[PDB]
Amino acid sequence: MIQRTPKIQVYSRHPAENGKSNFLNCYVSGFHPSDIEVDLLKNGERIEKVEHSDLSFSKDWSFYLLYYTEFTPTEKDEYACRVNHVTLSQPKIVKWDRDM
Amino acid sequence: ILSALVGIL
Amino acid sequence: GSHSMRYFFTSVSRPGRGEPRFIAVGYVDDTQFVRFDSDAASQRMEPRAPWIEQEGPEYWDGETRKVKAHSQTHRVDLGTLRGYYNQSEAGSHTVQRMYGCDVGSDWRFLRGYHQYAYDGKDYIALKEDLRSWTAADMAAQTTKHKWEAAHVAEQLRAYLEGTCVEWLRRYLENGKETLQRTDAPKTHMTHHAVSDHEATLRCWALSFYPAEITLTWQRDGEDQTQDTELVETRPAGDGTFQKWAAVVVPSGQEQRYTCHVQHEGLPKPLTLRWE
Repeated sequence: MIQRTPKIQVYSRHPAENGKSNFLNCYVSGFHPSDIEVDLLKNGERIEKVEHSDLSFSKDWSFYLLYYTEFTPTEKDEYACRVNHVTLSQPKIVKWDRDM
Repeated sequence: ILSALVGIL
Repeated sequence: GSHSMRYFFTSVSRPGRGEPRFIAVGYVDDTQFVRFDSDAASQRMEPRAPWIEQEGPEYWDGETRKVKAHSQTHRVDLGTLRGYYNQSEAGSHTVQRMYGCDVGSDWRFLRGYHQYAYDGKDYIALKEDLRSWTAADMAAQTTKHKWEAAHVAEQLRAYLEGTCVEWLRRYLENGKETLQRTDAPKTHMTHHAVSDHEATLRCWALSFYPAEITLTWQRDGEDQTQDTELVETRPAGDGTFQKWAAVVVPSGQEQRYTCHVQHEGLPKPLTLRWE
């Protein structure tokens, strides 16, 4: 059966300013089937309050979902997005970079 | 609004 | 500007662990306004945008009733296809349905759609003339003969050219300040030193709506398509989108590159240059 690997993008909703409320996002897209494991990490630990958009898809049927949590970027804190799906041998982790 | 008719395959 | 209304349906079989999961969402252009989750507690169609919240209870009871019916259809389809392809009841399969309409800048019907996919592959779809069908494989042809025989296309035509366009117009009107707005992108560039004789120039477009946008790089007015790093337009989470295009620039050559941003929210295209 068809299997498409998810593309991953980790970014904040607004430009990151230390000490200011923002949203940390992880957008997964182009994957199939829909079962997918997405976690947002803070210094390596899984963040608990993570919400996500309603499952939807693109013209080519591949799925896309938006995972997000409210957060306050600090100069010391590191964040990332760990994703797992049937097309990945091991969890895929993408780090947040204030420049991407 | 939704289509009122959703026939089955 | 032309507009469109669309409904997306995803149904996933969970063998040995309950009823299949059914997710339905509705959109007007790039703004979601309704949703339904079979695993959600409410079991009702729910609003996902401001302008739809003011619809009375009649609307919500009506759409809930009809969305539940859609759910039931995809619950039977999963079993039908499972048999059309002689598949085990153990495997997890996915069926997707998408239907909607587009109107021109004059808000008049332009085209209608009603497509269906199985496990990621096209299965059957209504052709542009809204009278004939495109059957993917052999299984798909059985459904095509049955929809032909039942005169399914004719009924979809009535919906796609009538109700669909009419409610799209109503929605566009009730949500003017939103749906009929045009948010220009906020732009900027970043400069990162790759090594000694190069640097990455990234062009940003932020907080823009609708999603459609064209972001390109040029060197001496020449298109750098093949040398441009261009990401998939992502959602900000607040209804706006974001995107970027980057290129690698040899030392002392920042002057040669221009970033061009084309978006409906711009009074005129933008030409950015690192300087």
